Amino acid sequence: EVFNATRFASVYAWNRTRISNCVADYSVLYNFAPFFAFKCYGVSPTKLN
Amino acid sequence: SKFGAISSVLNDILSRLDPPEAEVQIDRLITGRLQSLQTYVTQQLIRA
Ligand SMILES: *[C@@H]1O[C@H](CO)[C@@H](O[C@@H]2O[C@H](CO)[C@@H](O)[C@H](O)[C@@H]2O)[C@H](O)[C@H]1NC(C)=O
Ligand SMILES: *[C@@H]1O[C@H](CO)[C@@H](O)[C@H](O)[C@H]1NC(C)=O
Repeated sequence: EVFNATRFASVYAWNRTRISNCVADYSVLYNFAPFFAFKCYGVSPTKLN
Repeated sequence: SKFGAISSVLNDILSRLDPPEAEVQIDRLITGRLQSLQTYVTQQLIRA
């Protein structure tokens, strides 16, 4: 749901969200992403699951 | 003691970052722990 919202808010009012009580599978993130920038700092993007 | 790194737990830093980026963190941990061990050994030698 977070990825195919049709009205991503502008930067000046950066809309927040909360992700809790769920199983984070980032394969869906990979699927819904012609990735251009996936620079991960505090964690390795390969090892997320 | 984190010793100037992200985490103070070897198991979790290993399980969080990939080798070619976590090598810096583990090297920092190694330096700190080796320095502490050297201090301990020197103090033990003096007391002995
Ligand atoms: C930021 O983006 C969120 C993700 O879409 C919005 O949450 C949704 O809000 C709608 C309407 O309230 C709910 O029906 C839906 O279940 C989801 O919670 C959120 O509203 C949005 N922020 C603002 C201020 O609108
Ligand atoms: C949103 O959901 C539709 C449903 O099929 C999907 O085709 C689309 O790729 C999704 N978009 C994103 C950005 O996840």
